[PDB]
Amino acid sequence: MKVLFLSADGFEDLELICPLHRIKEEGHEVYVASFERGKITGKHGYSVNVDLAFEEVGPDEFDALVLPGGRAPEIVRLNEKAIEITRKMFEAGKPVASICHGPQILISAGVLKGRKGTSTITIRDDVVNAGAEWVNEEVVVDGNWVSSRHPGDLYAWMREFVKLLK
Amino acid sequence: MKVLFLSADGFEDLELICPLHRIKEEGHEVYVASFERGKITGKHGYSVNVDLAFEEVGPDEFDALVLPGGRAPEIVRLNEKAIEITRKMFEAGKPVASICHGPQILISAGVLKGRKGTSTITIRDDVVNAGAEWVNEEVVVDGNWVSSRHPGDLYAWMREFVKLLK
Repeated sequence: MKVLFLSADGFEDLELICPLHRIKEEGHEVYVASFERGKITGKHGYSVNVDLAFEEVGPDEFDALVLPGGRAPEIVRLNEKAIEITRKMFEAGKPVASICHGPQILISAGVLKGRKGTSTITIRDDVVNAGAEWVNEEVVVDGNWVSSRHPGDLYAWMREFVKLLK
Repeated sequence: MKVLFLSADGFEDLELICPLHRIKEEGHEVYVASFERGKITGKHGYSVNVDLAFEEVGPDEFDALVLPGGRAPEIVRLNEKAIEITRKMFEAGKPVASICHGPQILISAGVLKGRKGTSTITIRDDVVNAGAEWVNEEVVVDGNWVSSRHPGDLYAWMREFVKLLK
């Protein structure tokens, strides 16, 4: 599969980089999209190469989607193409993994009504106002949506998400 | 398996944390050992809890060993118990994974003569002086010793190491 990651400066470093490696380890291809090609820098200073700008990504081009956290989702959610990609992939049933603030992008995509998941508790009320049930668990699997809260959940997040990537 | 990680302050954050989560994802138990219980802080500022002091670890207690990099190997290698643990486990044929500066601990354990592996190139000459053949590869498998160089190698390093945990 081809797995797309949406991020930007201020990403939570472990939440982007550890899944990039975990998913490539399985033999999938991984791609990072952001506002522009170049590099993006995480909260803790690691640099990651951006393969594609959002405008270059087709809403049907990739097979699965990963939404890391940090401060990046708060700006990614403003890009209309990023949220269009997210909406189309989520509504099509493609595997979508989110952690921490990642669901801000799903909120802006308008896809959470009647869904169930988790996030950092600091945006619980926003997830609930987007129409989802929020629960406090290390990982939630709601159909195609696999969600976790914070970096300490990474092992459980990827344990469940990699099952959807087969 | 119970998998032991030896580290200390100044560890390369991704080289400790991503494998901790990868191995826990498999359902294995993971343990971080260092000079003392408490927290250790990486070069990039992530904090990891130390489960055991080196003195609490039996040289035969764990099933596999991980030696992350950063500045931590340079101090771990001074601790007699850490070196004794590493020597016993490595000589017993138990899976040992190293990355970056990790092999400084193996050098000090006296176990590298006639072995083959990689590391950060900045310690190639010391690996050679310890009696090993040094090669520049994203991952090397020499019997029980799985070695890599830098964080960019994580996916390949773990792909090969997890095979030995099966």
